Amino acid sequence: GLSDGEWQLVLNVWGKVEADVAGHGQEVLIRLFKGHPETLEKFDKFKHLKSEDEMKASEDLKKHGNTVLTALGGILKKKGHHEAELTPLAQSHATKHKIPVKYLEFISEAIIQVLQSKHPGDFGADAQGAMSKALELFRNDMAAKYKELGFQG
Ligand code: HEM
Repeated sequence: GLSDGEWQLVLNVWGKVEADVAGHGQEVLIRLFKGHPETLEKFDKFKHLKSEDEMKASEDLKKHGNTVLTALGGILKKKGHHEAELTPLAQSHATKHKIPVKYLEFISEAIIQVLQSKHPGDFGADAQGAMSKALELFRNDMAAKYKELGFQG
């Protein structure tokens, strides 16, 4: 997994995110969308946004983003022991939202791109690998539940 040190780099870069969840959330969504338009399609709720400007205006985009990052935040802090937490999430996304794991991959990227854009100073070579490792662990586990739930294999 992640060493204890790796988990500390992660918990650390994450306390930056917690001083502003809604704004970090909002920018990760914008980037994912601007970046994988198709992922945009998954949200009824947001298909109708046609420009960055539009995404940036959306109260509800900003709120969905808080929610996404509040939920990851809660997983991250279990530092690995996030079975109880990952479950509801893999259930909902596998079966209701129908999110492919590739998408999880896109978001991970979106998330890392925001931390680099915003915390270049706190998000060095080490914070970088800590973080991406924590996120592949998360995808990998998501992935696992899918397989079992009997999904995208
Ligand atoms: C770090 C990755 C993610 C986290 C922590 C996350 C978290 C959440 C949470 C907490 C909810 C609300 C509760 C629930 O339905 O279980 C939700 C809903 C949803 N998620 Fe995600 N999600 C992630 C990635 C994605 C991705 C990549 C997509 C698809 C592009 C996605 C699509 C959706 C949709 C369509 C909804 C329903 C929102 C609505 O329309 O009310 N999520 N997600």
